[PDB]
Amino acid sequence: KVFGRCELAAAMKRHGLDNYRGYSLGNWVCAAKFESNFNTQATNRNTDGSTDYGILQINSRWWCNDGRTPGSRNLCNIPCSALLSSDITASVNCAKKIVSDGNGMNAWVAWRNRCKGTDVQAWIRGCRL
Ligand SMILES: [Cl-]
Ligand SMILES: [Cl-]
Ligand SMILES: [Cl-]
Ligand SMILES: [Cl-]
Ligand SMILES: [Cl-]
Ligand SMILES: [Cl-]
Ligand SMILES: [Cl-]
Ligand code: NA
Repeated sequence: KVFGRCELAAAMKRHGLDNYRGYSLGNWVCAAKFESNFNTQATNRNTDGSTDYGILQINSRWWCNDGRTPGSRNLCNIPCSALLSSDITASVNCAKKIVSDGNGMNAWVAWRNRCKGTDVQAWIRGCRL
């Protein structure tokens, strides 16, 4: 599913990400924009042989199981495929564990490089929330 900007903001809010670990909704919408362009079915293979899954490009090295990432963990306890669902619950539940891990939203490299420090509230401007 390719979410609209405001549609994803609302879903993220409903799923408890708004100010989760102090990160405002615009931060999460911005990270989803640049990670996946709002497409839940986004996948991208990394050089280390792990793969990034879903709206927030959650990686199989630590977070989910895809069966093809040697030495990897599955700390979200989910198949990586659950991260591609039109329903974002699995992705949000996993992102909450990731943003809790110590480095906050820096764990999403596109967030650090493209969202961090910017006017992230722009990402929710206009939206009925
Ligand atoms: Cl957009
Ligand atoms: Cl915001
Ligand atoms: Cl594996
Ligand atoms: Cl494969
Ligand atoms: Cl594990
Ligand atoms: Cl699995
Ligand atoms: Cl933090
Ligand atoms: Na894994």
